[PDB]
Amino acid sequence: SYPIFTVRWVAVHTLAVPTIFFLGAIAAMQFIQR
Amino acid sequence: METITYVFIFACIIALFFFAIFFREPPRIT
Amino acid sequence: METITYVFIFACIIALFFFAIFFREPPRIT
Amino acid sequence: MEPNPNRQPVELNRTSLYLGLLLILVLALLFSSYFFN
Amino acid sequence: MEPNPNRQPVELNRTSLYLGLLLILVLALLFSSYFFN
Amino acid sequence: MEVNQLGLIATALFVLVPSVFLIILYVQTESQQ
Amino acid sequence: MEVNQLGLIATALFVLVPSVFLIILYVQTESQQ
Amino acid sequence: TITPSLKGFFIGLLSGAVVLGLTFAVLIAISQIDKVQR
Amino acid sequence: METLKITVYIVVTFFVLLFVFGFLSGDPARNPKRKD
Amino acid sequence: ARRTWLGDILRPLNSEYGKVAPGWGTTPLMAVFMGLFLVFLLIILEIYNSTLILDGVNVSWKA
Amino acid sequence: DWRVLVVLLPVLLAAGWAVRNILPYAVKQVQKLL
Amino acid sequence: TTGERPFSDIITSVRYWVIHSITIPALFIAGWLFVSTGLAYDVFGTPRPDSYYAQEQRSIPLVTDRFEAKQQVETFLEQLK
Amino acid sequence: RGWFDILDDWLKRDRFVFVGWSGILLFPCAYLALGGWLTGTTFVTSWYTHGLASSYLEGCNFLTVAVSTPANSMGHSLLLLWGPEAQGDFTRWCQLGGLWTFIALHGAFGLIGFMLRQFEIARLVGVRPYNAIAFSAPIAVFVSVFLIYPLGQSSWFFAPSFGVAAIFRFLLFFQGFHNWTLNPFHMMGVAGVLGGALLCAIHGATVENTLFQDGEGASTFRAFNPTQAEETYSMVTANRFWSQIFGIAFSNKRWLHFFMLFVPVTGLWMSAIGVVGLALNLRSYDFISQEIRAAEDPEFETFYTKNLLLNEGIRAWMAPQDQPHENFVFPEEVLPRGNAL
Amino acid sequence: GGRIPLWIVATVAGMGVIVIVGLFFYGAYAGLGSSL
Amino acid sequence: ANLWERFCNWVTSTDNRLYVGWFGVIMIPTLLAATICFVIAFIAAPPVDIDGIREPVSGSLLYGNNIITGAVVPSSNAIGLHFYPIWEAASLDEWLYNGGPYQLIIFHFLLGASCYMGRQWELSYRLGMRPWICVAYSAPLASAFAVFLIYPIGQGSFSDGMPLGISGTFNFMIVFQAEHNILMHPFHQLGVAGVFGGALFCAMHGSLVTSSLIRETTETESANYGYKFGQEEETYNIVAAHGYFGRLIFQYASFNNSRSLHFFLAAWPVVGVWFAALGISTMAFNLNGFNFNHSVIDAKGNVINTWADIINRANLGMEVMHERNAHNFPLDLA
Ligand code: CLA
Ligand code: CLA
Ligand SMILES: CC(C)=CCC/C(C)=C/CC/C(C)=C/CC/C(C)=C/CC/C(C)=C/CC/C(C)=C/CC/C(C)=C/CC/C(C)=C/CC/C(C)=C/CC1=CC(=O)C(C)=C(C)C1=O
Ligand SMILES: CC(C)=CCC/C(C)=C/CC/C(C)=C/CC/C(C)=C/CC/C(C)=C/CC/C(C)=C/CC/C(C)=C/CC/C(C)=C/CC/C(C)=C/CC1=CC(=O)C(C)=C(C)C1=O
Ligand SMILES: CCCCCCCCCCCCCCCC(=O)OC[C@H](COP(=O)(O)OC[C@@H](O)CO)OC(=O)CCCCCCCCCCCCCCC
Ligand SMILES: CC1=C(/C=C/C(C)=C/C=C/C(C)=C/C=C/C=C(C)/C=C/C=C(C)/C=C/C2=C(C)CCCC2(C)C)C(C)(C)CCC1
Ligand SMILES: CCCCCCCCCCCCO[C@@H]1O[C@H](CO)[C@@H](O[C@H]2O[C@H](CO)[C@@H](O)[C@H](O)[C@H]2O)[C@H](O)[C@H]1O
Ligand SMILES: CCCCCCCCCCCCO[C@@H]1O[C@H](CO)[C@@H](O[C@H]2O[C@H](CO)[C@@H](O)[C@H](O)[C@H]2O)[C@H](O)[C@H]1O
Ligand SMILES: CCCCCCCCCCCCO[C@@H]1O[C@H](CO)[C@@H](O[C@H]2O[C@H](CO)[C@@H](O)[C@H](O)[C@H]2O)[C@H](O)[C@H]1O
Ligand code: OEX
Ligand SMILES: [Cl-]
Ligand SMILES: [Cl-]
Ligand SMILES: [Fe+2]
Ligand SMILES: [Mg+2]
Repeated sequence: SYPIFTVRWVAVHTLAVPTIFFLGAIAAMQFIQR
Repeated sequence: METITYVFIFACIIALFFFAIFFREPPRIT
Repeated sequence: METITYVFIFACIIALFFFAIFFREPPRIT
Repeated sequence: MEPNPNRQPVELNRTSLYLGLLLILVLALLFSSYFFN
Repeated sequence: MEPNPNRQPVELNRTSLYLGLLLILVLALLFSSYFFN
Repeated sequence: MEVNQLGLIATALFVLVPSVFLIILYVQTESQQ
Repeated sequence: MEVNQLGLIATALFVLVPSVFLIILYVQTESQQ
Repeated sequence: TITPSLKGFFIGLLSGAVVLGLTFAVLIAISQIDKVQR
Repeated sequence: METLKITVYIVVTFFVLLFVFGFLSGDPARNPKRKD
Repeated sequence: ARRTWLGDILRPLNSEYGKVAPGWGTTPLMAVFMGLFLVFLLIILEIYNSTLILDGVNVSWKA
Repeated sequence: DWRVLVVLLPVLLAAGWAVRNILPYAVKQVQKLL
Repeated sequence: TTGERPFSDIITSVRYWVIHSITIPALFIAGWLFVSTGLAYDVFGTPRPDSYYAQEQRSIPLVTDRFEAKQQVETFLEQLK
Repeated sequence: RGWFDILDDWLKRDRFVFVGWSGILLFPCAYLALGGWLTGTTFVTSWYTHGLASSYLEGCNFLTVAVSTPANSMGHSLLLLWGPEAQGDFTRWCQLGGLWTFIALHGAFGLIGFMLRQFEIARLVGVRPYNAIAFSAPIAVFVSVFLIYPLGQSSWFFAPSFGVAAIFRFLLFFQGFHNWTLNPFHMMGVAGVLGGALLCAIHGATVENTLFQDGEGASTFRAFNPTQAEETYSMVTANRFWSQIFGIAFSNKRWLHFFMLFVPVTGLWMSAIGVVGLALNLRSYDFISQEIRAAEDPEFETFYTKNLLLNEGIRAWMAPQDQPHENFVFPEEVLPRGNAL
Repeated sequence: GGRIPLWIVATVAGMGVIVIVGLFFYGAYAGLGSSL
Repeated sequence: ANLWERFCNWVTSTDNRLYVGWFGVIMIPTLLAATICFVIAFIAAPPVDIDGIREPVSGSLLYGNNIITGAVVPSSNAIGLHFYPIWEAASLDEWLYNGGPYQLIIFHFLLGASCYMGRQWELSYRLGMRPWICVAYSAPLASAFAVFLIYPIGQGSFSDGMPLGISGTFNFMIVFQAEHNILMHPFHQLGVAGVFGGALFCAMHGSLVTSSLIRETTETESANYGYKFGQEEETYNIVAAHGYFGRLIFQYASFNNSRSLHFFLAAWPVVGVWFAALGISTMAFNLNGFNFNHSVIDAKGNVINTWADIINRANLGMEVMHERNAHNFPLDLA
């Protein structure tokens, strides 16, 4: 009854998709040694 | 500053003449 | 003259405090 | 000549006088050191 | 407190303004040389 | 010229102080009913 | 102290000029009916 | 002539026009499909 | 200096005494609602 | 109001207050000129900035 | 560069999986809007 | 109240979490691999811990020429081998 | 009802995130500014522009990451990706500090988009546009600090780098080089910020402590209804409290809330003007009459002459690494130091 | 609609936030940026 | 009614133009003593050997200073935390050389300002108000205790307290950064978020209320005349303001409760400034800001500088230059 893709959906995913990508990247960085 | 002062006061006097002649309270016959 | 100036302005501020507190426009319930 | 109808009275209440004099005197207290240098 | 009944309005007409400003400015024109010395 | 160092402020206040006294009194006269 | 020779008049006019502007406007307000 | 920065200018001008043109074409197209009910 | 010390001690004691005896003078009752 | 000789001459130049052209008018032409003006300003900005470097255009006191 | 496939491999397999579960409901949203 | 589905209704539904228990770990693992494969260094030009200096270099490879800056960095990078 | 009016219909739909015409400018510019900052602080070095590590990928934490300014040899170059420095190479563009100008320019046009959004929504809902007017103060600060300040200086290098410690360095640079605390425009900014924080605290506490009992709960938030015509707190009681505690008190709620606009907005605008002077090194650095006296009287000491010794320490100790394009070699014997330390 | 209770969602999401930030503080003492 | 009952009725009287009260019987003489001694010492005090090294700093206007450079100078480092009233000195000349006025002013002020806080509770009690305005004032009061008392106690000397002057304030700040790296301390950062946030929310609440004022006036008058003191209706439309601000961001980021809004206006600056006060007060015991000097190291072991190392270079320059004659040994331990 509600739609699924709105402007709000886009606004959420433009933030959340890169955020989860960056958090995975920053987590991997904690294991680098010099 | 002295010359500026004397000319300033002089210019204010001349301005006062202008207002006293052209912007006077109009004499009214009553 | 500097010290006189700074104290003068300070004394005028303190005088202003006096009038702003004791001679304020009285808040009126209407 | 007929009066100008666009004229309006001007006001400045006492609180505005106190506020403005506070502003002028404090600005002078601030800037006077720099004016004297 | 009841108002003070001795209060009176003050006036200074335009001619008195012009006369006084003439007096102040001419006195300043006269004395400024002596103030500068 | 080596003039009095206080002469400028003495002149400026000699004008401005009684001039503004007259301006105050004149303008409050015009604003009366 | 060797202060700016114009500093006193600059301060005195910085106070007096807008202060008297407010005094003029306030007093003509009180004299209104 | 056409210096390399003049070519860089024309690339920056075209890339901006493409970003503006695609966005306004998308915004117009969605506006025409999902109109208001009056 | 001793005379200043005795003056200031007397003055400080006087004001502390007013604060303590004053707050002991039925302070909870001095309010606009429950004047018990 | 006071008619004057100069006022009656200047009269047609202050007679069409509120007169508009219907609808969008010359707005699309205006937007074209604004676009060209924006591009012109970007050109002269990037010449002064050394981002756009043209042959025969040495942006320096040496000229 | 083999790594651009590796980094995009979970991003691809997530989108196609998310659009697998949402396709019966993404079509119905497109239909009532059309 | 603007017509979209409430966030409390979405994140509590099973269908959200069927989709997102894959998409959320996939994006996290993709970010992890962007670092762990070393691609982030190559995309961004960030020095690895052994590529700030040459072996006896104490000097920082500071860019000093505006229009040859791209060439200076490249020269600074060829100085690391 | 042409295509424009149909587009204007869609942009102003009541949705979860309002778009509007301003959203065409605001949303991409703000997202690229934010996304550019998060990208640079996660992955991008400052090794070639400053000789600094500045990303999480290098080992920095949240306090030490920054998107750093370009090298001083860039000048005031726009550092466009397609410009003559990077020449289209994204990797080289990142290494040249091209992300800094990316963030500063998208951030600038994003802020323009935000004030347009404030104007657009205020016009649509029918309110006065004072929120857009108050936002001119953060715009004046961003423009003066991140744009006008480096434009007056040698290059973008001396603008703040987008980062926590990088901003702290900028504060310390302005002390040691500009003596920025001595500047009356900064002092007016400090009074506006601390006055606005005072006004925020004092107004919120006064309302919350002059509330009318409008319900039986001891947690009093429920006793407000958003549609009530009546005031939820007693202006008369608030006025009497402050008149007796402090001497003065607000009696006009409209003037009170205007004054809450005015104070921090005027303060930030005043601080912007002082930074515009510092763009040209027009500092309030010294008091000449104190310098004449101190130079001839070696017993004359004030806190002002003490602060200048600190300023001289800051400059000589920080300049070789903070300005590595100058190639400063200050031998240890030239360094100003006190005894022992 | 409402199949997983929102307090369960908030608790698991709040704990994963703690775990990830906790890893970030761990990485302050190991590897790059740890001064060792 | 005896005289004590008549006196207590006057002291706690709600009809006095300024409320006295029991906290006021302490607040009034102490603040008057602190103010009078401040104005005199700011105008006319002789120089003060603040660092205990026979190197007196001129603080007063009569001895060279202006408004910006003037200060009442903190008491001598030779005194330390020792209580130095006038009667401890052998003469007023000795008291003035050793920075006697500073101790008199700050002790009277902190006592008086504490009683100002109690006076704020007291009047709210007498007026039937809720009592927590004084909790909001505890934020600046704690900050004053932090810089005038708590920081001297931890460092062992009132010579390290904040001077009573504009340039002396800046001297206190720069030296504090040199020794404690306060910018890198999260309690000062929370403090900054308090005052920046407080100024933001002040401007935000001011603009939103001004934006939603109900039309009651014509164009030729100030809108403030649309509000009458003590009127019962609210003077702005909070639903319109929420409708604006809930569309500027999104709906659930905006307050529709004015009580929740005004509590947030109280709570944000106060908690932040509380944290700023605890910043100074715990850096008083030398738990300093974050030190990341030489934290990033390459594969060989080369220090890779960060912005934190640049901060350290500035801190070193402040450190080596401050109190340039006062240190005989290589560590500045207090
Ligand atoms: C509203 C959205 C918006 C705005 C205002 C900006 C603004 C900017 N961007 Mg950003 N950008 C955006 C969205 C936006 N961007 C998006 C969505 C992306 C992702 C694709 C980017 C990705 C991006 C990158 C990678 C870079 C920028 C850069 C810039 C700056 C320079 C742009 C330029 O000079 O082009 C000029 C183009 C125009 C002004 C368009 C002109 C339109 C006219 C009126 C019509 C005429 C065009 C004409 C017909 C073309 C014919 C070509 C022919 C003659 C050869 C500028 C501040 C640069 C930067 O940040 O510098 C550090 C840069 O490197 N942007
Ligand atoms: C009593 C302490 C005190 C106080 C209260 C201030 C107050 C101020 N300082 Mg000063 N400062 C001080 C001491 C103090 N200072 C000392 C001792 C020094 C050393 C000399 C300095 C050095 C200093 C410098 C160098 C500067 C200041 C500036 C300022 C002004 C900053 C205004 C602002 O909020 O900008 C904050 C920034 C903005 C308002 C720009 C817009 C920000 C946008 C809107 C944010 C958008 C965020 C976005 C949505 C996403 C964020 C994502 C997030 C995750 C990061 C303010 C007046 C600045 C100034 O004067 O500016 C003109 C400035 O450059 N100060
Ligand atoms: C010779 C001698 C001895 C010299 C003196 C020595 C000396 C060092 C002097 C100090 C010099 C000095 C003061 C310099 C500082 C100057 C300075 C930096 C100037 C700033 C000037 C300037 C224009 C700044 C721009 C920013 C700006 C406008 C700031 C204004 C800040 C300001 C005044 C804020 C208000 C603070 C204040 C205490 C307000 C309280 C208001 C109040 C009564 C609220 C109570 C209240 C709350 C309610 O909620 C309700 C409902 C009601 C009803 C109510 O009442
Ligand atoms: C070229 C191209 C591609 C263009 C396409 C553009 C396009 C059309 C896209 C649309 C799709 C879309 C939206 C994309 C998303 C893009 C994207 C994610 C953008 C990133 C933007 C971004 C940087 C985010 C914005 C950040 C932001 C502002 C968040 C902060 C929110 C915020 C501060 C919340 C906390 C609020 C808080 C509690 C403060 C209260 C303040 C306060 C005290 C106010 C006082 C107050 C409050 C009241 O409440 C009322 C009542 C009154 C009285 C009152 O005093
Ligand atoms: C509820 C009132 C409380 C007072 C609110 C004031 C303090 C609010 C604190 C800040 C917000 C905290 C989160 C709210 C907490 C809260 O109250 O939640 C309630 C709120 C809505 O909940 P539901 O969606 O379940 O409810 C919808 C209702 O219709 C119920 O049927 O949740 C959110 O809005 C989720 C936020 C996701 C955010 C998505 C954002 C997408 C990006 C948008 C950014 C663009 C805008 C920028 C413009 C430039
Ligand atoms: C630049 C650029 C670009 C763009 C990009 C972007 C747009 C990106 C984005 C990105 C992003 C968008 C990212 C994100 C990130 C995120 C993150 C990184 C997060 C983190 C988080 C956290 C860590 C959290 C924390 C916290 C807080 C904050 C508060 C509360 C508490 C806690 C702890 C939870 C392009 C390509 C166009 C072009 C070229 C250049
Ligand atoms: C060194 C700085 C000196 C700066 C000098 C400042 C000049 C300021 C000029 C202010 C002049 C105000 O000008 C004066 O306004 C008042 C009302 O405001 C007018 O007064 C008018 O309205 C009032 C009120 O309705 C009536 O009572 C009155 O009968 C009518 O004349 C005066 O007729 C006009 O002369
Ligand atoms: C640097 C030098 C500065 C010198 C400052 C000069 C100060 C001069 C003070 C003049 C004060 C005049 O004071 C003002 O007088 C007017 C009339 O005159 C009074 O006005 C009163 O009478 C008038 C006329 O009947 C009524 O319209 C009005 O309603 C009533 O209040 C004001 O209520 C009073 O406030
Ligand atoms: C620090 C030195 C003193 C230490 C005191 C420790 C012992 C305390 C007991 C001393 C006596 C306190 O006793 C207190 O005295 C006062 C002073 O008259 C009494 O009398 C009071 O009556 C009422 C109290 O409702 C007040 O309105 C009135 O002004 C006052 O006279 C109080 O009702 C009594 O409670
Ligand atoms: O006194 Mn004042 O400042 Ca606290 O550290 Mn030690 O001592 Mn001195 O040196 Mn650094
Ligand atoms: Cl020092
Ligand atoms: Cl020592
Ligand atoms: Fe309010
Ligand atoms: Mg690590």
